[PDB]
Amino acid sequence: DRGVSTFSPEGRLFQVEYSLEAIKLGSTAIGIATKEGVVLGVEKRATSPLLESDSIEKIVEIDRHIGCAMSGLTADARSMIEHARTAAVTHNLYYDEDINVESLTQSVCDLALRFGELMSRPFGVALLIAGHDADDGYQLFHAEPSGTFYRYNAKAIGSGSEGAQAELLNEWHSSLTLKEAELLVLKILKQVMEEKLDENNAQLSCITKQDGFKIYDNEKTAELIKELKEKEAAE
Amino acid sequence: TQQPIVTGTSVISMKYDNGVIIAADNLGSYGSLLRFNGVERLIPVGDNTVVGISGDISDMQHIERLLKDLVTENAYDNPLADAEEALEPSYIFEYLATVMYQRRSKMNPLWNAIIVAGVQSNGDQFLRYVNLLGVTYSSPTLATGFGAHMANPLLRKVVDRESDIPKTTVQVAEEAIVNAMRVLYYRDARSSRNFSLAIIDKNTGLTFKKNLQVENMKWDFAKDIKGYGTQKI
Amino acid sequence: NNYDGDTVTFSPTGRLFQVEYALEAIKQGSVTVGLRSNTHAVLVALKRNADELSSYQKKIIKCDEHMGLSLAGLAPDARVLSNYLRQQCNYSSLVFNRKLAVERAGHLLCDKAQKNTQSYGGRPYGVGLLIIGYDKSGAHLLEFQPSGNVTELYGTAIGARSQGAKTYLERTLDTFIKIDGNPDELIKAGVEAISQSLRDESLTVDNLSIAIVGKDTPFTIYDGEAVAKYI
Amino acid sequence: GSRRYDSRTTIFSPEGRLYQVEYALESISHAGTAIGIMASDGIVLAAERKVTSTLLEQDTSTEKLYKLNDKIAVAVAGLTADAEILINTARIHAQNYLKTYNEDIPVEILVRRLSDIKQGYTQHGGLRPFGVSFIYAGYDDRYGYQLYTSNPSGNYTGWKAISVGANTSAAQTLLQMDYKDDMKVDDAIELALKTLSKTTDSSALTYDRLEFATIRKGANDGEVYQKIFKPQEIKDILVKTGIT
Amino acid sequence: QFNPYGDNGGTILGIAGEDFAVLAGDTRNITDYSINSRYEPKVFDCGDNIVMSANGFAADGDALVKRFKNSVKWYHFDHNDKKLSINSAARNIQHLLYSRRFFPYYVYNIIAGLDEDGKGAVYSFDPVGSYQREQCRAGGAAASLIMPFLDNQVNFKNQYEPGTNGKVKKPLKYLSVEEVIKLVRDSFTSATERHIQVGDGLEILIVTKDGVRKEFYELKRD
Amino acid sequence: TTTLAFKFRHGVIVAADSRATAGAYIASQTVKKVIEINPYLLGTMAGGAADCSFWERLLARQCRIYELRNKERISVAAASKLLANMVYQYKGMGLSMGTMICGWDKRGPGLYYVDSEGNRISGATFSVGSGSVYAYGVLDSNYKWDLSVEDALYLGKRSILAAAHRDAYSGGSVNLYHVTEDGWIYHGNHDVGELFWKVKEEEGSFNNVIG
Amino acid sequence: GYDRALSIFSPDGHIFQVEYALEAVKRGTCAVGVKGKNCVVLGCERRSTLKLQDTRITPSKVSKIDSHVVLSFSGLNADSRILIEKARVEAQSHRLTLEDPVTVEYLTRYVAGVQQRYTQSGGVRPFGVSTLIAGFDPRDDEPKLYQTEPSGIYSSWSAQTIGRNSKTVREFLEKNYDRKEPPATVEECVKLTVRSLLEVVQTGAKNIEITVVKPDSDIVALSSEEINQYVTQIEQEKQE
Amino acid sequence: MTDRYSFSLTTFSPSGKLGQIDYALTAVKQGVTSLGIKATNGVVIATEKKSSSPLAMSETLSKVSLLTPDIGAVYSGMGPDYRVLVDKSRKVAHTSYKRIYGEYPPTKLLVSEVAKIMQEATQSGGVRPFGVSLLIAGHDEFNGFSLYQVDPSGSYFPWKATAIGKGSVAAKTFLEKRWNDELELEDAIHIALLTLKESVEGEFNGDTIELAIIGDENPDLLGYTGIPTDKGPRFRKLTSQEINDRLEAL
Ligand SMILES: *[C@@](C)(CO)[C@](*)(O)[C@H](CC(C)C)NC(=O)[C@H](Cc1ccccc1)NC(=O)[C@H](CC(C)C)NC(=O)[C@H](CCc1ccccc1)NC(=O)CN1CCOCC1
Ligand SMILES: [Mg+2]
Repeated sequence: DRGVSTFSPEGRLFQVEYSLEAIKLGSTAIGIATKEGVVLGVEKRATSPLLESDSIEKIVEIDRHIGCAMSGLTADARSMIEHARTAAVTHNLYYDEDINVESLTQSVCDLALRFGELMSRPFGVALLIAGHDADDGYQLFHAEPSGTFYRYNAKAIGSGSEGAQAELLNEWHSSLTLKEAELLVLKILKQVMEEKLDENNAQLSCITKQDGFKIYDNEKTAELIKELKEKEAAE
Repeated sequence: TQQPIVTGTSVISMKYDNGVIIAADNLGSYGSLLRFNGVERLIPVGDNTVVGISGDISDMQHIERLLKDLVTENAYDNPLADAEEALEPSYIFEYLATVMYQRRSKMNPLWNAIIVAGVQSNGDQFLRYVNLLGVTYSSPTLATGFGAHMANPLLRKVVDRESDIPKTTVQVAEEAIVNAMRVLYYRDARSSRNFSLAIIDKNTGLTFKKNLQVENMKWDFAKDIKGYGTQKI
Repeated sequence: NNYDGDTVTFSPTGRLFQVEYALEAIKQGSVTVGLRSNTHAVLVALKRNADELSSYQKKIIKCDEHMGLSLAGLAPDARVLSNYLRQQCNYSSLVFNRKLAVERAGHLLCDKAQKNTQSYGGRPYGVGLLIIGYDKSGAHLLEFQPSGNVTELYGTAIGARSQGAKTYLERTLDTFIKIDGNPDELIKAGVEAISQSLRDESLTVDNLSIAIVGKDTPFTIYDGEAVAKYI
Repeated sequence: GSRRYDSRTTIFSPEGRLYQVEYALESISHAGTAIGIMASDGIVLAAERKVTSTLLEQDTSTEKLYKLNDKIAVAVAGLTADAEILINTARIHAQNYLKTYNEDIPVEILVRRLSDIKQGYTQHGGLRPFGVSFIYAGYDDRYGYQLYTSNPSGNYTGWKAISVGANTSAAQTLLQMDYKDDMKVDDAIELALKTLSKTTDSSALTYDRLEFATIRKGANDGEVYQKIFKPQEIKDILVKTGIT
Repeated sequence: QFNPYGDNGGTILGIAGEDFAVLAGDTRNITDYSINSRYEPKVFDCGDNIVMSANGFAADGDALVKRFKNSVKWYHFDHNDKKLSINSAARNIQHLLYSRRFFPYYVYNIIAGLDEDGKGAVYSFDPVGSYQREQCRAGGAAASLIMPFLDNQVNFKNQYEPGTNGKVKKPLKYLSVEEVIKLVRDSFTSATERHIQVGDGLEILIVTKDGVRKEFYELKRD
Repeated sequence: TTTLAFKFRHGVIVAADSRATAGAYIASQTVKKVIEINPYLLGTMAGGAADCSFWERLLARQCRIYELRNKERISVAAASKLLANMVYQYKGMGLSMGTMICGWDKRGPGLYYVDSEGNRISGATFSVGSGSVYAYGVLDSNYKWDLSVEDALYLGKRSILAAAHRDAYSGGSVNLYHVTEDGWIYHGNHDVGELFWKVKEEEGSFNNVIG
Repeated sequence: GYDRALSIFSPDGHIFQVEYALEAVKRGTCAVGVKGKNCVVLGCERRSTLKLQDTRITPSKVSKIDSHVVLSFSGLNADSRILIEKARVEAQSHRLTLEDPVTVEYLTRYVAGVQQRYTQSGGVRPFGVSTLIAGFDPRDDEPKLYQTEPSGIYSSWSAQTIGRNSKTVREFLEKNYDRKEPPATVEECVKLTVRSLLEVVQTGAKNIEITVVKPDSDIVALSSEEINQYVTQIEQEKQE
Repeated sequence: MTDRYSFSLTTFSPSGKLGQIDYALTAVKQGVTSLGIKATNGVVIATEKKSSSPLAMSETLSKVSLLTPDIGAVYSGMGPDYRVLVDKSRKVAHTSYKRIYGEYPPTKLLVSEVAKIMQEATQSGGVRPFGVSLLIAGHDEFNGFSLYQVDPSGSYFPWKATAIGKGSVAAKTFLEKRWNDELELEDAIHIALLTLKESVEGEFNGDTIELAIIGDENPDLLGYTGIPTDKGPRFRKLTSQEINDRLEAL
């Protein structure tokens, strides 16, 4: 057939580029970074009404100061999350401190290109890694299966990504509050989702310095959805 | 873990104003048997370093080969091997010190005590010690084995501290070393009269003296010594 | 065509296509410039962003107090090779109490990349590196290609549109080599060199990345408002 | 490199089938038919040797029926050489169990172990599977008399009566017709031979083209006896049942 | 039988101030009754405003320091030139020591610097990684000679206020760098008198927000 | 060392001295022998300071990854068992640890004794260290289940004092902890020198000593 | 060792070997899981192409992983044994190291992790198996029902079916199962499970297996006659 | 380097055929004819010494080989493959039997071990099957005389008499007419020479024919005396002269 670690004539790794196509088929995940915190939101996308939606876990805690959202082949993310949690806790063991968000992200991205003929293929999932540390403050990173990671003020991944990213282009400014960011994620998720957005098929989360990483209750998100509807109807 | 078989005794050395001096006798003992009389224990590395070794001779010959190979390896893909990127005394020492500590950490030591003597690129004097345990130290005078007990006291009368180094000439330093070698011949039961001496000067370079002998010895007073107390005849 | 499936296969004209395809990844990468005098050596790199919300990908990596490089191509491969250089520089210090010669650092990178071009299963590195350093024989600049070829130069550039900067340096050769004891003027010549490779976009405060090493200057990287002086 | 020449023995087809397992089953369908029938007081194993010769030494020959231990036997259908590899492993497993627990290995446990080995060759290793289907006839004090089958997929099932190898479709229909639950060994012997006699590709069913075996509690008091039939004994039972 | 360990003598002392810290140690290196060097540095500037001294078996002390310096170097590489805090260094050193739990570094070890609130900090380690932050600590050959003196003159132990007769303690007033350096010199001069492995010289490293400064004082050479 | 811990109605009390010894020489007198593993888990240290510190800090990291994977705080029994299995690997190799894992979980207050020999025991009252034998006298004689938090804290404090007085290798200061279902609560560092005289006067005990 | 990468991405971002493993599941016999208010019922199809079978000794479709958790499946039978063995070993390993039996969610996460590992490991193919894992957590009366599949993804279900013609029985469950009021009793839960299989099975004789799991390790398999009584009552109500 | 062929080179085709085994059997068909006949008091194995050149000394090339003192072997197909199988067969007789039980293996069990080696070359990674069919004649105390055929697949069958290689179909027919259960060893040798003459084109004499027997114990070939129970090898290779003597009474 052909090598797994083969370059194309354009100078790209075939398998890495193909895994990016799998990520485009995944459910939408959005992240927005502010000076009051970083917000993470996801589309749950249940395949059937009998599926208990609260078991869909696409937003995940890595440490108290680091959260993570995923999009693509979500099963592939489990070993990445496991490595991230181990890396975060191991650094706390060796250095008696919280680990930098960038350093954690770099550790996860080191796994990415460990494939050949090590694992047999790249990961088919993208991660939005959000967190806070004392040096660089509130941060949001986009970790790809290429081993590359970019920092972002705001970022959307998944099926409605390019439409959402254009919307985030216009809406984001450096003085956004946390409440404003929450509504903004809900707004853009509602825009790109197939089904109608409610508290059961969408999930919010945030990371603040004080309270750390928190996944929002369905009752708390429901109020933010109701607050969104009223403010859109206000003009 | 082993035991040393064929052994070399003291190596002595000191700094002076423009360089360093190092000396060691030519004997390879086999316990109390003075087996081998033509053993060179000072080994030059380039024209700026001399490694003096005491202890097990088979391990000395091994180290001698590591150093010879080090020179060969440094010349590889190195147009400045006889100039800016030549081997320094500090490079040679750290390599040996690394090897010695690694070998003791595997419980299979090189049963030696080593003094690396030389002059650096910038003209600074280099003199450092390392042994089978990986223990390292530096001083204006250095000596191994018996030399540590008998030579150092004599050499420290010339260079007692760092500030005495510029005040000490090569003629005075050599004289002190040669005297110390005589004292060791009087008092060390595993020493020989024949020895080698090396001078590494920042101006005149490396001078390697072989086939030196202890001379001007005092023995005449022995004729007057009779018995162990009461005996008169 | 039929001979580009893996790195272990020569073509009928004696070419290695997988290595050539890896070389292509460098040409897609953002431009970076290297140049030196007798006292100092300078790296200048144009950083690239994903979009306006994104950060600008870092191009320069420190290897030791006296050595570092800039990258162009696959960034993870630069992380692997720079990590190797960091270890080798470090081995030289711990074992021999000796700062690693820049020329020898190039020989080590060449040999590491070569092994990936002759064996089955693996792949060539998809990145080009510009190594600068100051050692016992003065300032140095090296260019690394993942074919294995390493070249010592007065100045050079790699990445997209790098030919413009390379021509400028070829004209300025006699001038910038003489810039001794003046770091700011040597950087100016580097910033002016990388400017010959720009189209549409210009050098902004979070776009530009500069690094320098010299006689009494440790390898330091300048980003943000620290390079506004040179814009 | 070597990838060029790899057949990839352990992959799914677009329809979700294992290529090599299916092709191994195709191979087995050309092998001599083997039949197993379970009765209330014993088990019968009958099998057809493939186009023999007059110069073949039959009394010292064994290609179909093998002994795993004193309580368990197997009938083979497929590559004999492949079967002997597995048979020796099964014999060792039975002895390991006996050494560990000081009790004879239950039939199912032995069957599961062999079937797991077959399964492994379909999921990893890059090797071709074993082109063998077994009929296991055995007894233990939990379930009594038991018949199992395994195939190259590593899947196994229990049976009252079953056939493997050639003409199983025809053979299974004939067994399904005449089999009854209150059946005895002597009746089961007759059913097995009659089924082979009708499904065989040969002109006539003779003693020299058969291997036969029974597992009976027809041993003096509460115990089990394995009987691998001799050529002369197969000749007699063929006359008794009225086939020759 | 080969003994992989040795005793090179030496004594060290760390004292933490309100906005500074000192790490002192004699410069004498010995085996048995012989002097190897009268000036062989034992306290090092390891970077990030941290000073360290590990000794007893010189070869193990040199290796530990060398490894920790290396650990600091790689901490910068891996975490964006972040400054290694004194508490993080201490925890790192524990793991360097316990990695040889079954072939220990035969050393006493002390580090000193400033904590993240700018206050002086001194950490003490046993050969296998048990560490403690303290205000005052001596380690090495003459540790037992010095520590009781520091309990008295730094923490004012067994000292009460006159007139009360044991009812009210002497209040814990902080010490200045000049007052601390006096206690250090007096500690080492007293130890030199009664301990044969202590003498020749005394090197002190003082750590402030401004950086690391050195001071050297001669000791008796007998 | 002297360390103790005991279960009671209102949780579990944990107490320990602070002395560290190297032969007859008192190397330190400010050692924290109680390690905070999580806001609901404590660990005590006795024997090898380095050993106890390393393995209990490594356990705290195991207990944390547990919470991340399982969305659930680890039980006292599971935590104690992870330690026990960790040290069992190095059995006979020279480790010296005597620990108590104290906490509150779903089954209520929990208290396990774990050592390097291999023991792992659940119990309502423990004391480990060279001075444990002196502390047991005070505990056993005054221990109830219906003990007030105030009286329970005093008992654990008074028990360490008894041992610190008699045992040469115990003393310095007393560290107190109280573990509730809302988590552990630090109840201060108490110098034995000052505490001894105070207790002598208020209680009347230690009549043999003059002061 | 055989290191060949069998599960790889295709240009359109698909891992065909994982998708072909789902086709093996589609071929497998139907399996259904329904959780009531205080129980969970697992129903399984038995294809009647195989008669003369010995039902005493033939491997049953529902397997006990521990005393409080069960696992049924659809797809390759031989593959399912490997997952079940691993799950059983892990269940004992968890009891041994943590002194508690596994939660249903934990066991599912382990099995799902094994399935995922076989989608990006060299020299191996994915499991052609989807599982339904059901039971009750220790000292808990809330019913648990999870599903896994070859890719490694897993999720919780109020009611779910897998295997051949699962599309049809899922259709039935979606309109018949009410979340606000689930099957209050065991009878109602079993009846709904049998009804759902009767949409696909063919004959209601020996083709339907039912296994009821109740709290506190109370697991029992219904017999042919007991199930036949449900089949009788369902069709008699249908004649109207 | 490293052997990166860890996968099977023999695989099932859609029709159920194992191609490499079939092709190996085709190579055996092209090979020179060899045969074996079992008598009441012995066994005979025979083949043609097809010399590649008249300058070549055909005595140095042994097609008939001793495996144990009471077991011999002959082949048809690829010679080099046979030579290595004989080396392995000789060794496995010691390692897997004689060093355990202190006696040589019975014919059927040695055959079983050779068969296993050939089966593994049919399934293991990065190898082709052996391109030979073996005929193994032997004797042991409890089974008496026996003759086995072993194919590239690893399958083995016991024979009263048989032939393999070039003219096996015609030779097997010839043997069916002549074989009975009352044959003496000399009668079997006579039949073997008659059968083998049909497949040989050129010279037919003791120098171009290789023939060995499993028969009575040969104490003269033992090499030592003093142990009554050791009576000598039953395997014996007939000389050039001994063959020619029986060709006059042919
Ligand atoms: C009471 C106080 C004593 O029983 C307690 O049990 C405390 C428990 C606290 C500290 C957690 N235990 C000790 O004080 C403990 C006693 C002990 C000593 C040695 C082995 C086991 C138990 N003391 C220590 O652990 C001290 C703590 C130091 C003083 C801070 N550590 C040492 O003595 C070290 C560790 C030695 C070691 C252990 C295992 C392998 C190798 C080495 N040893 C030294 O520092 C060397 N020692 C210095 C004094 O001179 C003699 C050599
Ligand atoms: Mg454990």
